[PDB]
Amino acid sequence: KEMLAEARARLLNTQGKKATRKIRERMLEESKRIAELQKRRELKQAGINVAIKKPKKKYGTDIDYNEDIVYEQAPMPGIYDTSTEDRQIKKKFEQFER
Amino acid sequence: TEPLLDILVKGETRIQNRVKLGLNSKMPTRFPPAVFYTPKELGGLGMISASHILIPASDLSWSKQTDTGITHFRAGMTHEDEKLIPTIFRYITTWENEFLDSQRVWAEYATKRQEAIQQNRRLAFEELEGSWDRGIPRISTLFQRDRHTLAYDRGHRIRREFKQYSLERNSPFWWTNSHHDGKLWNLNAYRTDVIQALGGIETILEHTLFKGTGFNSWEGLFWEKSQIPNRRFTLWWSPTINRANVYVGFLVQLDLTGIFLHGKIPTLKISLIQIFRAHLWQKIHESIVFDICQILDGELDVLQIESVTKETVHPRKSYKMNSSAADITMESVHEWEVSKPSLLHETNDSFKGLITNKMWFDVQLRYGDYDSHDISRYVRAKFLDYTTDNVSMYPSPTGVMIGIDLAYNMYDAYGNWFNGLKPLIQNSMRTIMKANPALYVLRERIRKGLQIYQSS
Amino acid sequence: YKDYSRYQRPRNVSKVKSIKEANEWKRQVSKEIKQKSTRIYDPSLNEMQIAELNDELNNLFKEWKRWQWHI
RNA sequence: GUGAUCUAGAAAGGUAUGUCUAAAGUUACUUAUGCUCUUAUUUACUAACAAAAUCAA
Repeated sequence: KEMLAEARARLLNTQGKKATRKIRERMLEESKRIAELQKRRELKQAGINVAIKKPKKKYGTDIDYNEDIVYEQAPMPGIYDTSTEDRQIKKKFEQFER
Repeated sequence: TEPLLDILVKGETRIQNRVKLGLNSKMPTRFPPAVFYTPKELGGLGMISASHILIPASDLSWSKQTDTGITHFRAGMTHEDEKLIPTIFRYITTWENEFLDSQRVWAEYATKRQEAIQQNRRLAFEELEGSWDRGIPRISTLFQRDRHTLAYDRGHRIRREFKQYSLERNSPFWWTNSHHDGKLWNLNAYRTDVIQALGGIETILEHTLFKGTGFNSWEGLFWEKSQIPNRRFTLWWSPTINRANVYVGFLVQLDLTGIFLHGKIPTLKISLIQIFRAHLWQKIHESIVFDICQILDGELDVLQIESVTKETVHPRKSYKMNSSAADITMESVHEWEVSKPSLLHETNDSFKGLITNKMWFDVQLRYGDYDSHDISRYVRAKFLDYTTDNVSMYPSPTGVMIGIDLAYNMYDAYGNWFNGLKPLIQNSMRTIMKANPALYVLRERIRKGLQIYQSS
Repeated sequence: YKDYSRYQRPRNVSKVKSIKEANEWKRQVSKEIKQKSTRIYDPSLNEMQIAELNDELNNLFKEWKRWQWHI
């Protein structure tokens, strides 16, 4: 049965080193993130505001996707005059940020 | 067969190239045939030479059409020194000789056996000793211990041949069974003859670090382990591998010591850093300077000195081969007449040349190669160069220079002598080269790296 | 030079030297204060481990008191 | 009773790799172990070190 308990566990574990390590690094990265967020909340409990640090650039031209429209492929200019519709998204999107 | 002889040459050179590729050098001068062909008892590979042979190169066109004969010899294996190395075809008696021997011997065995039958007696075992290892089944098989159970073994030629379909490996003597045929060949004469083909054991040990260990004779050394490792091999033949007769090679002067490496031999560099560690070169040079100066003012009245002085040695000086300076400086009660500069074991001089107050002593340690291990040439060359040099700071144009070869534990002094120095200083250098503890750490550690232990 | 990133605490606070020197030993506490404070709130679930880590925090924070006390 | 003379040593080949480093603020007086130089023996880790082949008893 101990041979069978070893065989039952080996047949049901399919990943290898690289996937299990990627899982572990992903859990530890989120645990670091959850810790850093509650820090800012506990400092906000004291009223002192500390901003979240951005991730460090790995290479030179690394993109802050949050900073801008990433590769802004605007839609092709059409005829049906989307003028009132842009005003209502902007009013709705500013309402959502509020 | 001509192309077999070419392939023997091509194989043996390629395996010698394989050992040469074990280091980073395919130099001829680094690899004399004493490296490859001396037996394992003396520290070589123990290769068997078969291709130091003049090869018959007689006239390729018309050789296909007549069998011209042998009219021209091509040199098979050529080295810088022409040591004549025996080849084992001379050591194996030929088949027609072995077979014609066997017709007579088994006839002579048959007659002597019939004489044991008629005289109704057991065989003598010493009457037959004259033909003991003789005959193609090898008469020794008749008197084997397990001969009664080998007799049932039949079909053993064929079973040995079909081992090649059962076994992953080969047994290349597939045509002999040593239990049925005995031993058919002996190569014990090849070991002795290669030893005296390289000039004898003493000429071989000139190529080695055997003088560096401090041992007197060879007869009390077994060997530590039947395979010698690669670091022990490249440190055993190391004065030939790091020699000054190299074709090309960039001089580097090690790091803390005075050994020069011609190029990069990375296995030999590792061993010599372990031999010279914790600043052993300075510790050796300080220990000799400390020992002479004690012996000098030991006879301070007879040698008639005022005082001995250690000039304070820069610790880089002891391995600086470019130029040197004075180590020990002599002050005289009254003024000394120093003779012409002469050798340590020179007989006698006319003292009446020059009268000088202040003398000096300098110590030069060197690590000898196979090229330059004569110190007496070396020490006089360093002496004339430095005394003519205006860079080398001496107190006066006086003094002796005391040279020591560490790789061969030799010593000589070349310089001027006032009276009473030379039977004193020779007795001191006998005692110093046998009793210096720093030189004992040198000798012992080399014995550890070379793994050679006395008969003890 | 000489980094202050190599050596130990050093153990006694009163034996430390001039004020421009203990300033850098003091920030040589505060970083590990910052590092292991971030290691408090983590959901990594080892309750025994974060208890001994909590004691190390209280130890280093008492040292931080002592380095301020010397100044 | 002569001669013809090949070579040639350096790199990558030994290690991963990755992450972190509020000091400098962006307008609403609690005080608690200082690892010593050499030699020998024993234990643990470690070299991802090495190794009986033909053959002779």
